[PDB]
Amino acid sequence: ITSVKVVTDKCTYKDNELLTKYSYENAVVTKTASGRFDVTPTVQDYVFKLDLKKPEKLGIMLIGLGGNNGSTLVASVLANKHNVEFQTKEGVKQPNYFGSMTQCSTLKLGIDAEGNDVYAPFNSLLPMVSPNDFVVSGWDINNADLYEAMQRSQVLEYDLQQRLKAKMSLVKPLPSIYYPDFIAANQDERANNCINLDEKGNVTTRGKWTHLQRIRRDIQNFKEENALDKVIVLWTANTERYVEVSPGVNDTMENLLQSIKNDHEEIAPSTIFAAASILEGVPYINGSPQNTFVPGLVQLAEHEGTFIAGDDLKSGQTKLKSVLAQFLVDAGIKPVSIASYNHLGNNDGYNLSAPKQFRSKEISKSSVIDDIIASNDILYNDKLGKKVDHCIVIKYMKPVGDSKVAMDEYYSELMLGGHNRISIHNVCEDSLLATPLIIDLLVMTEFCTRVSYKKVDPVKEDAGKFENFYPVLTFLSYWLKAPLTRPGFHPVNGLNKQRTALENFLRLLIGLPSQNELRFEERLL
Amino acid sequence: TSVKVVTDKCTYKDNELLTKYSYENAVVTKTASGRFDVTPTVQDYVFKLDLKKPEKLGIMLIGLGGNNGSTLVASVLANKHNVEFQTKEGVKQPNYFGSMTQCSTLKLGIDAEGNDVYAPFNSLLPMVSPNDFVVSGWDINNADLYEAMQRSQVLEYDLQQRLKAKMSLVKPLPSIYYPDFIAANQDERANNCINLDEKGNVTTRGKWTHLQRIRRDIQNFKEENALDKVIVLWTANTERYVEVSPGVNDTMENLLQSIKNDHEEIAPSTIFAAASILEGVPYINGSPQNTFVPGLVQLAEHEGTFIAGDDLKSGQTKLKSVLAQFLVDAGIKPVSIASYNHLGNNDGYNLSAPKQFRSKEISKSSVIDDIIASNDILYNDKLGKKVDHCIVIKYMKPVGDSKVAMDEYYSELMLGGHNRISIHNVCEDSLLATPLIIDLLVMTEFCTRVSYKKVDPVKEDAGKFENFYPVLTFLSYWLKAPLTRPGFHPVNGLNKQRTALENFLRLLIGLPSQNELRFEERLL
Amino acid sequence: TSVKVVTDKCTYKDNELLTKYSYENAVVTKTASGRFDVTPTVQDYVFKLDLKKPEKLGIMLIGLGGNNGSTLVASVLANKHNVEFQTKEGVKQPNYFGSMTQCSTLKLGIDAEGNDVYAPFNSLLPMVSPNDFVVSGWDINNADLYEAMQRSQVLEYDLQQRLKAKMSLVKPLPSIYYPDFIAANQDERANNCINLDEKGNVTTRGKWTHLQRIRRDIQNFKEENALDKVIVLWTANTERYVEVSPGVNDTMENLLQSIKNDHEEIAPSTIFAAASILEGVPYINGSPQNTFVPGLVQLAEHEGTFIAGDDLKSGQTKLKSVLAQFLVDAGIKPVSIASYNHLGNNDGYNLSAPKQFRSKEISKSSVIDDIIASNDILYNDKLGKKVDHCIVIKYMKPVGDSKVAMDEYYSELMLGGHNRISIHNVCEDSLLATPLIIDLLVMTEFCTRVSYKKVDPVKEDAGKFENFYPVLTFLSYWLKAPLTRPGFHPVNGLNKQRTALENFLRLLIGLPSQNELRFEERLL
Ligand SMILES: NC(=O)C1=CN([C@@H]2O[C@H](COP(=O)(O)OP(=O)(O)OC[C@H]3O[C@@H](n4cnc5c(N)ncnc54)[C@H](O)[C@@H]3O)[C@@H](O)[C@H]2O)C=CC1
Ligand SMILES: NC(=O)C1=CN([C@@H]2O[C@H](COP(=O)(O)OP(=O)(O)OC[C@H]3O[C@@H](n4cnc5c(N)ncnc54)[C@H](O)[C@@H]3O)[C@@H](O)[C@H]2O)C=CC1
Ligand SMILES: NC(=O)C1=CN([C@@H]2O[C@H](COP(=O)(O)OP(=O)(O)OC[C@H]3O[C@@H](n4cnc5c(N)ncnc54)[C@H](O)[C@@H]3O)[C@@H](O)[C@H]2O)C=CC1
Ligand SMILES: O=P(O)(O)OC[C@@H](O)[C@@H](O)[C@H](O)CCO
Ligand SMILES: O=P(O)(O)OC[C@@H](O)[C@@H](O)[C@H](O)CCO
Ligand SMILES: O=P(O)(O)OC[C@@H](O)[C@@H](O)[C@H](O)CCO
Ligand SMILES: [N+]
Ligand SMILES: [N+]
Ligand SMILES: [N+]
Repeated sequence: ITSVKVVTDKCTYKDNELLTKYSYENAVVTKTASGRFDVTPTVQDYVFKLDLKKPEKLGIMLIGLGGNNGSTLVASVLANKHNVEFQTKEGVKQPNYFGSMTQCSTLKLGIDAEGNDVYAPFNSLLPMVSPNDFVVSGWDINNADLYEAMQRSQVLEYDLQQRLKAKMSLVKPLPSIYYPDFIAANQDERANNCINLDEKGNVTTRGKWTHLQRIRRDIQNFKEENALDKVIVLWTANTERYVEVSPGVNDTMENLLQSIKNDHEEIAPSTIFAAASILEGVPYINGSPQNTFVPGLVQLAEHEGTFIAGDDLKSGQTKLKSVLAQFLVDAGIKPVSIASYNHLGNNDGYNLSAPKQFRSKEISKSSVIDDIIASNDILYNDKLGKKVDHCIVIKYMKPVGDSKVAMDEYYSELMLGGHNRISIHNVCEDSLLATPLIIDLLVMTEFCTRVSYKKVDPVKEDAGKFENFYPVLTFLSYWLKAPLTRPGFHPVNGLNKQRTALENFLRLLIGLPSQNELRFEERLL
Repeated sequence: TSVKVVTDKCTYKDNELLTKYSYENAVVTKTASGRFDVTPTVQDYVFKLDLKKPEKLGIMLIGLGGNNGSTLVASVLANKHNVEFQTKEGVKQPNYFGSMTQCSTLKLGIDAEGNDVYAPFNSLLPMVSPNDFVVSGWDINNADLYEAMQRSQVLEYDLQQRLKAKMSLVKPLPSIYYPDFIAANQDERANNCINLDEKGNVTTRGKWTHLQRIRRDIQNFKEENALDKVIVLWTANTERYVEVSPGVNDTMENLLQSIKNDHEEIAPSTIFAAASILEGVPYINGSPQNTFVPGLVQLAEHEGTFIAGDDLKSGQTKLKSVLAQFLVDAGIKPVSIASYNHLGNNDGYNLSAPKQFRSKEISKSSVIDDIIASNDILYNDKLGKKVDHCIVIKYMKPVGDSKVAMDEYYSELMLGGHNRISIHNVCEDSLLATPLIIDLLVMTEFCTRVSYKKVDPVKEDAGKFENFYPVLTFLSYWLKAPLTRPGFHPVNGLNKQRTALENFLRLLIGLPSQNELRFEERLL
Repeated sequence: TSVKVVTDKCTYKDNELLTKYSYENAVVTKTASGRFDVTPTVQDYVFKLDLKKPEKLGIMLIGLGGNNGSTLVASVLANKHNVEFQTKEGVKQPNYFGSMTQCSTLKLGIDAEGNDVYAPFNSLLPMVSPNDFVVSGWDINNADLYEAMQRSQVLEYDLQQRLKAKMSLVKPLPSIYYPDFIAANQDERANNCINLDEKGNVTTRGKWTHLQRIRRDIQNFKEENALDKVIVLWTANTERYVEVSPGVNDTMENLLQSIKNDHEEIAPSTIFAAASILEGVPYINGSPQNTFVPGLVQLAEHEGTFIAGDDLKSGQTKLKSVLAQFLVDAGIKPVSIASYNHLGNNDGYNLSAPKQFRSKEISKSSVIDDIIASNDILYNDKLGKKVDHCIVIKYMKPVGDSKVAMDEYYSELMLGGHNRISIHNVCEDSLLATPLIIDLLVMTEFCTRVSYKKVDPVKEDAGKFENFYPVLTFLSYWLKAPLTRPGFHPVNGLNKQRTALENFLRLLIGLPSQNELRFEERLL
C-alpha cells in the first residue's frame, strides 16, 4: 500500500472528510482591432470536500454486458481479484490492468534531495475504488453467459478463458430492451433476451414507460442482492442511430418523460437506460457515439442532480491522432490533410458496417480537427486557407477478429513549399484498450461522486453551502471521443490537456499547485 | 498583435519590466513503507526584462554553407522581401511554417462565453523577428550561398532562381579544419581554412591564432554591419567527442592554456565556443559532440555569457518522445522501440563515419530511461524494468535531404495482449531544422534581455539582479542532448519542455501557469 | 490425386520412367554496332526417374533443438497424427501452409472450355510426404524437443500441450562445438558436445574422431530405425566464414588431411558435411557460412552425393527480389532500396555478433546487381548504373520469433517523378522457415531418384546415365546465396527459380514448358 502525505495548512481532516482550500486563477480576454489582447486575471476561491470513505464494493451495471468489452471487463476484474495466472506461448503471465490510466500511470509529486523528479501512482494521492472491488452485472439483448461471451469475442488467451470458465459461465446478462429501428438490421438474431415482449410473438416498442419502470427495479434488485450502496451504469452496447432532437418530444424534462410514456419513436433504448439511472440517482456513462443525452434528458439529470458523461469511448487510435495533430500544430506545422482508415472483424465493426451507426462514429470526430484549427489563426485564416481535409473509413473485415488495424495519414505544409508526410499504423485487439478505459471511467466517476465544493468569499469570512459537480462530468473528457458539454462551452479535445486537468485536480485536493515545469532550482540559483 | 495584462505584479520602469513571481514546487521523501511525504516550497523572485530589442540581430553560423545554413539565409531573405514563387501547385507565398516562435499560438485565457482565446506566441513580450537577422558565418567550403542552395537541393528550383542575385553575394568566411575531428571524407570539401602553415597546408599548430582570428571575424562583422548584438550557432558537421581530462580541459585556465599549447583535445568546436564567450557573444551548439567540456562552462560563467546545446532536436525524435510518453501516461508498457532511418545529404554522409554517428547515439537515449524511470508501476524488478531500443541511420544518397524515418513500438497490453504501433515519417529535414534554428536564435536573444533576483518575505534587498545560469536549459525543447548543471537530470519530454516556455513567458507578464481545470464550466 | 500424360516421350520400364526431352536454348554475341546475333542450340537428353520412393525418409537436423528444428518435428507429428488444437479462434486442423511442395498447385493445361486446370504440385511424380519423415539430429544443447518448443515460443500453447508426450521423448544427439566459430554468447548453451578432451573440456583437438563419431551417428540412426534413405540438413546457428586456402581446404585431399591435422579452418559445418558425403547422405546447408569450400565440393562429386545451399531464403528476402523485379520489368528504375529488420530469437541473438551477421550480408546482394545487370536501358554510364541498398538486422528480444521486416524502395519515374514503395512484414519467421525446410528435403529426395544422359541425333549410345551435378541449383528458390559451379552466375529471381521446377517436373512427364500464349483464345 502506497500513499502520500502533503504537509500543508490548506487541508484539514474531519470525520473522514478532507476539506481543502484552493484558489482558482484564470483570466478573461478581449481583443483590440489593432490586435491588442486585453487580459484581466480572475480569481475564485473555493473550499473542496472529499468524502474519504470509499464504498467497499462498487456495483457496475453494463448495457452490452455480453459484448467484447463487457465480457473482457468481467474477465479482467475476476482475473486480477483472484490472481489467475494463465499460460501463453511466452509463458505463464500474471494478470494486470495495463492500459488503465487510474491503475497503471504515475504522476509527478515533486522533486527529491537532488533536483530529481519523484513520481507516484495516480491512484495513490487520494482514495480510489479499486477495480478488484467491482461487482458487475448488466443487461444484453442476448442470453449468452459470459463464458460463451468470452468464447465468441475471441479477445483473451485460450488458457485464460479455460481458467475463468467455471466462474464466467455463471454470469448471465439480464434481459434488455431491443428496439429494432435503432441499430444495424443485422443484430436481429442475437436479440433473444428482451423484456419488451408483447402477448407472444414478442418484440414491440409499445410500453416504453413500463420498460423504464423495469430498468429502475433492475437497478434496485441488483443493489440489495449484493448488499451494495453505490452503483454506476455504463453503456457499451452496439452504436445506435442518432435520434432527431425536436421541440416537444425530448427538448425538455417534461417533454421527454412524456414522449416516453407516449412511446415516441425518438425515445431510444439508451434514452430509457439513461432516464432510469438518473431517476434512481445512479451515474450513467455513454460509451457509444449516438446522442443519447438530448436536452430533455440533460435537464432531468440537472433536476435530479446526477452524474452523466460520455459520447463514445475514446479510442487509442483517435486519441493518438489528437496527440499527433496538436504536437504538429504547436510546432507551427500545418496539417492540410488527415486520412483515417480502419478495419476490424468483431460485432462492433459488423454493426458499424451500416451507414446509420457509422454516421454516429463519423459525427464524433466532426469537431476535433476543428478545435486544433481554431487555436492557430497564424496557420489557419482566410488568407492561407483554413481547412484541413479529412476522412474516416471503417470497414468490416471478419478474418481479423477483434483486431483493429488502424492507419492514418498526415500530409502537412512545411516552410517554403516543402511538405511532410507522416503515417501511423496501429494494430491491436481493440477491446483490450477499451476495457482499461472503461475501468478508468467507472473508477473516476465514483471518485467524483464523493467530491463536493463551496465558493468562498474573501470579505465575508465564510459563505456558500457544499454542492456537487455540474451533472455533466467533462472531467472524463480524456476518455470520450465526443466530450459532451454545457450549452455555452465549446468541446476541448486535447488529449494531454484533459489529463493535465485531472492531475491538477487531484493535486489541488491534497494542497499542491498546478505543475509548472519551470524547474528554477536548476535553471537559476 | 500585442498583449496587455492588468496585474500589480508588473511595473514598467525606464524601458525595463519588473515582474514579481512566486515559485511553488515541492520536496518529497519516500518511507520504504510506501508513503511519500510532501513538503511544498516557495521562492519569490523578481525578473527584469530589458524591453529594448536590437532592431537588427546578427547571426553568425559555423557551417554557413550547408543545407541548414543555406536554407536559413534563404528563408530570412524570402520572407523579409516577400519573395513569392512558382510551383506545380501555383504561386506560393513564403512563411516560417515549422517555427514555434513565428507560427504557433498560446492560450491567454477565456473570453466571455468561456471559450479559449489564443495569441501569437511571439506577441506577449517583444521578440526579434528573423526578418531582421543579418547573417554571416564560416564554412570550410567557399562556395557562395547561391551554389550552396544548389548543392543542397532543398529548395524549390524557381525560388532558388528568384534568390539567386541576392544569395550569390553571400560567401562563407574561412574556418577552422582539424581533419582528424570529422569524417575523413570531408577532406576534399575543405577549400576555405584559416589554419594554414607557412607553406600553404592546413595545420593544427597555432590554435590560439585561430582562436584570435575568430574573435577578429566576430568584431569585424559587428563593426562592418554596425550591430551590437550578435549570436553564434554551430550547424556544421558533427565532430567526434573529445575526451574530458584533468588539467587540459577541466577548467577555464587549463583549457585556455591547452588551446595555447595546441593540445589534441581542442576541437574546432571548442575554439569557436571559446572565441564567442571571450566576446560575450552567446554560443548555441547545434550538433552532438561534447563542445561544452567543464573548462568551457566556467569561462561562460565568468564572462557572464550564454551557451546552450548538444544536437538539434531532430524532430523525428520529437514525435518519438511524445508518442512514447503518451503510452506511458495511458498505463501502456512499451517493451521495445526500434528506430530506423536514412537520408542522402552531407549530414548523412558525414554521419556514415561511426565516430560522428556515435555522437547522435548518446546525445539521444536518456529519454527511454526517464520515461521508464517515472513509472515503476510498469517498470520494476518483478515485471522487468527495461525497454529494448536501437538507433540506426544509414546514408542512402538517392533520397537527398529527404530523411525517411521509421519507428516501431511493440507494447504490452492487459491480460497477454500486445499493441504494435509504427510511425513512418518522410520530409526534407532541413526544412525542419531551419525553423528550429530560427526558434532558437529568437529565444536565445530574448533570454538575453532577462535577468532575475531571488527575493525574501520580510528581509529582501541589497538588490542585484543576476543573469540566467550560463546553460540555457529553457532551449531543451529544440536540442536532443539538453546540456545541464551537474547531478541534475536531463529530462526531455518535449510537451513539458514546451509548458516551461509558455509558463515563463506567462509569468513575465504576471499570468499564473495554465491548469486546465475549467471551473467556470465544471463547477456550477 | 494423380497425373497421367499420353506422350511417347515416356516409357515405364521396370519401376523406372525413361523420358526423352529436347533442350532448346541460344547463344548470343553482341556486335558493338548494337546487334545481337542469336544462334539457337539443342541438346537431347534422357532422364531416368526411379519411381520407388523410400516409404520412410530419415531427416537428420544439425540444430535439432531450435526454433526451426523444433517446429519441423512438431509439424511432422501434428500433421501425421492429425492433432487438432485449441485457439482463441476455435479448433484448428494442422496443415503444411507455406510449403510449396505440399500446398501450392501447377497449371497442367486447359479443359474443354479453355479454362486453366491446376493440380497439386506434388501430384505429378511421386514424392515423399513430410508425414513420413523420421527425425533425429544433433544440438549443442540437450534439451528435449518439448522443452525446445517451450523455449522457442513459436507454437500455440495448447498445441504445445497436445504434443508434449510425444515431443518430450525426442532428444538431440550431442554435437561438435568449436566456440570460436560462433557468437561467444552461445557458450553457456553448449551442454551436449562430443568433442571433449580427456579432462572433460570441449576441445578442438581430435577433429577426425569427431568426423567419425558423426558417421557412426548417421549409421546407427539408419540401423536403429531400419531406413536406407537419410538426408542431413544444417539449421544450426550461422558460423562465420572460414578462409579458403591452398593446400588446406582447396581439394578433397587437402581438406581430408586438414581435418586429420586439426586445422583452424575446419568448422563444425565442414565436419558434418564431410561425414555426410562419406556416407552418401545428401547434405543441405541451410545457413550463410561458406561450408562448401572447393575441397568439399570435390568429395561430393567423387562420391556421387548431393550438396545444396547457403542460407534459407529468408522469405522477406523473397518478396523483395520479386518486388524489385516487377519494377525493373515495368521500365521502373529503383535507385535505392533500404532493408531493415529485427526479431528476438536465438537466431537474432547469434547474428547480433557482426562476424555471423557478415554471412547474411553477402549470402544476400548478388540480386540487386543481377536486376541492374539485366537492364542497361535503365542502368548504364550515362544515367548511372547503381542502386544504393543496405541490410540491417538488430536483435530486439521482446518480439520473440517475430521478425519485423521493413523495406523501402525509392524509384525514378518519367520526367522527374518518383515513386516510394514500402513493404512492412510481420510473421514468426520459423513458421516460414519450417515449410521451406520440408520443401527442400522433399525436393532433395526427388532429385535423388533422377538421373540423365546426354543423347545424340544419329549416333547416341554407349548408354550410361549420370547423376545431377553434386550442386543442386534446382533448390535456389529456397536458399539466399545459391551455390553454383565456377564462373557461372548465381541468378536469383524467385519466380524464374520457380518456373524451373515446374518445367522440370513437367518435362519428366513429357509436357513442354508453359508459354502463356493462349492461342485457342487469342487466335480465331
Ligand atoms: N469492441 C471493442 O473492442 C471497442 C468498442 N468500443 C464501443 O463500445 C460499444 C460496443 O463495443 P463492443 O463491446 O465491442 O461491441 P459488441 O457489439 O461486441 O457488444 C455490444 C453488446 O451490446 C448488446 N446490445 C446491443 N443492443 C443492446 C441493447 N438495447 N441492450 C443491451 N445490450 C445491447 C449486443 O448484444 C452485444 O452483446 C460500441 O458501441 C463502441 O462505442 C470502442 C472501442 C473499442
Ligand atoms: N541537414 C539537415 O537538414 C539537419 C541537420 N541537423 C544537424 O545539424 C548539423 C549540420 O547539418 P547540415 O546543414 O545538414 O549538414 P551539411 O553537411 O549540409 O552542413 C555542414 C557545413 O559544415 C561545414 N563544415 C564542417 N566542418 C566545418 C568547420 N570546422 N568549420 C566550418 N564549417 C564546417 C561543411 O562544409 C558544410 O558545408 C548536423 O551535424 C546535425 O547536427 C539535424 C537534423 C536535420
Ligand atoms: N528461426 C527462424 O525462424 C529462421 C531461421 N533461419 C536460418 O536457419 C538458422 C537456424 O536458426 P533457428 O532455428 O532460428 O535458430 P536457433 O538459434 O533457434 O537454433 C540453432 C540450434 O543450433 C544449435 N547449434 C548451434 N551450434 C551448433 C552446433 N555446432 N551443433 C549443433 N547444434 C548447434 C543451437 O543450440 C540451437 O539450439 C539460422 O542460422 C538462419 O540460417 C532464417 C530465417 C528464419
Ligand atoms: O464498432 P465498435 O465496436 O463500436 O468500435 C469502433 C472503432 O472503429 C474504434 O477504433 C473508434 O471508436 C472509431 C474510429 O477509429
Ligand atoms: O545529417 P545530419 O545533418 O548530420 O542530421 C542527423 C539526423 O538525421 C538526426 O536525426 C540524428 O542523427 C538521429 C537522432 O534522431
Ligand atoms: O535469426 P536467424 O535464425 O539466424 O535468421 C536470420 C534472418 O532473419 C535472415 O532474414 C537474414 O539474417 C537477412 C536476409 O534476409
Ligand atoms: N472494436
Ligand atoms: N538531415
Ligand atoms: N528468425
